[PDB]
Amino acid sequence: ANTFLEEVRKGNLERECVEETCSYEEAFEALESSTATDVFWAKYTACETARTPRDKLAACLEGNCAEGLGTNYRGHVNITRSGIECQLWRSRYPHKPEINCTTHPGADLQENFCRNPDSSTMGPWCYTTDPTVRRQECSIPVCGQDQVTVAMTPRSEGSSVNLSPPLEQCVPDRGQQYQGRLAVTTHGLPCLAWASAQAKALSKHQDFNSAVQLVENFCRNPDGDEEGVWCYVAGKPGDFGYCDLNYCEEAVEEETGDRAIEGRTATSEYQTFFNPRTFGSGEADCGLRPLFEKKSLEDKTERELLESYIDGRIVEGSDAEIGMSPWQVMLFRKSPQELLCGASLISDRWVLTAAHCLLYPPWDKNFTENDLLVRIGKHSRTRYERNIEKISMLEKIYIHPRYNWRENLDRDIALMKLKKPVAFSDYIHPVCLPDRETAASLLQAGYKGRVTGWGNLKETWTCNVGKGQPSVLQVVNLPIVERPVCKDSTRIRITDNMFCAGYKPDEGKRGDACEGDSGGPFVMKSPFNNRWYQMGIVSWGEGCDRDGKYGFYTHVFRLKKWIQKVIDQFGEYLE
Ligand SMILES: *[C@@H]1O[C@H](CO)[C@@H](O[C@@H]2O[C@H](CO)[C@@H](O)[C@H](O)[C@@H]2O)[C@H](O)[C@H]1NC(C)=O
Ligand SMILES: *[C@@H]1O[C@H](CO)[C@@H](O)[C@H](O)[C@H]1NC(C)=O
Ligand SMILES: [Mg+2]
Ligand SMILES: [Mg+2]
Ligand SMILES: [Mg+2]
Ligand SMILES: [Mg+2]
Ligand SMILES: [Mg+2]
Ligand SMILES: [Mg+2]
Repeated sequence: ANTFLEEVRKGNLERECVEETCSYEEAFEALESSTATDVFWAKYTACETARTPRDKLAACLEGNCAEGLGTNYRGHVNITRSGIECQLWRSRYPHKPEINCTTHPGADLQENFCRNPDSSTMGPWCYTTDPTVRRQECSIPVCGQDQVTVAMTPRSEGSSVNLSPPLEQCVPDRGQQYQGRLAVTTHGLPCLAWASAQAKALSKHQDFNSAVQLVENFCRNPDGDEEGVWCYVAGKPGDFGYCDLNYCEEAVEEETGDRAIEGRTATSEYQTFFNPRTFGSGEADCGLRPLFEKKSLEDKTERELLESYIDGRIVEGSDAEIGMSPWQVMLFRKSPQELLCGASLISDRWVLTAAHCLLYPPWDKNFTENDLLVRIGKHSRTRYERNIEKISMLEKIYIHPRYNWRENLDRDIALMKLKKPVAFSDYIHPVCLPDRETAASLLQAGYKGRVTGWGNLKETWTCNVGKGQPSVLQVVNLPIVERPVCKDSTRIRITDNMFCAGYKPDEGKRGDACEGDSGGPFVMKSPFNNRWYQMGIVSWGEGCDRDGKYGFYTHVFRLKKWIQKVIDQFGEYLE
């Protein structure tokens, strides 16, 4: 095609095993090729149920139809039978495919269509972008005949005569101002009674600014938590539960209601709000790096932190600076070894990463407490540094109620505890804490964000050829992205418990709007008080897989009181 000699051969061949029959050695005569020989075979025997006529045959090997089943089919359709888009033929989000990128070159499993290189027990399928379902078949005509192999299902969103119909109007103040009768939660669980047998005798040393009455057995929020209401449950002695419900669009960026200059004069001012014996340390002393904040030493990228400094360019992966986040933490598997996820640090005894990292069945995984291990304050991922870095075990799997992997990583969050605690050092030092009221005032002004890692985020999700992971950590700053802007980027609907965070992107590239460690850190530094206030965990983003999208990481500002409760509960399973 397109020329003389590559064309020339075409004619000879339209006639050989098409209308007549042919062979290996017959093919190997007029062919003049070694490997190309088998480009044929895939589609040929795929169309086993038609040797003659060429008329009926026509569509099969052209590759826009299903003969019998459709191993001839290489055709191009974005979607599957129902509606929610197919997955690519290499990226592993949401469900991991069993067929990874190296295995089948026969079908040439690239792009995002529907394939069947392997003997399906129903028909030609592709993986979905919905988590509820792993794979499904798709709807193509017969080869040389008009007949869809499978039916469609549309699925839709209505209003005042399709749904039921409902229309509420929202709950203000994030759970305080509510009096309701509900007793159903996320998994499908109940409440327990506030003045019966187990909702008074342990309400012992806690902040009860009690305006609302103690009524019966519903979900409430009298403390003043900024998430919402919750009530109690029971099992292998453990958790309570936030009752799942629709809320307002009360964002933290610019709350409406009634270039600037620099300041410093202060060394620690904060709200001592947490219980240092069972909870322990990390509350006052945090985010004041041993090698930087304390000496008043900067790093290369503090000078540049403003939104309007040099009016927008793109930045590359930099071989990063030593010990400048001594709160960095790894994650691995027992027998055998395996690099799993990224994380983040706060105290001598408490820990964090993003909740995807274990309880996600599509990769077959109830890896309970003891499948696991950690290494801390590291640098050269290829090496071990023994002294500077250290080793401690992890405790138990504390489930956050609102985490929904089946849905769409909505509240991608949980908690754990260190087994043996750890000491404060040059190489070892935690990061600091902004509440809602801190978080809000911060983000109106023009400043930047930061994430780091060994490209473990960049690693885990796709195949990604050539670009081998950096054994040293990677660093680079990032800008803010407005809420008026971010929406129309993607047509799939968006949440206010996550955020857009990436550069102004380009056409022909994968991009670095997606870096660091998965479950890794989304950190910052205060000009108020010189502390290091974090504002997210490094979770998945469209930018990783989907070209020309943004670096995407999780919110933090709401749940001040979730763990305020937990810290007294830690001690109750002891001895
Ligand atoms: C399949 O998904 C494609 C992504 O590779 C989409 O391609 C884009 O489509 C827009 C128009 O909607 C173009 O302007 C843009 O240049 C790009 O090609 C596309 O929506 C979709 N294709 C089909 C056939 O549905
Ligand atoms: C994992 O399996 C164990 C026993 O096989 C079970 O008791 C436990 O409930 C599971 N994990 C979680 C978090 O439910
Ligand atoms: Mg012919
Ligand atoms: Mg011969
Ligand atoms: Mg021959
Ligand atoms: Mg011949
Ligand atoms: Mg011949
Ligand atoms: Mg020839």
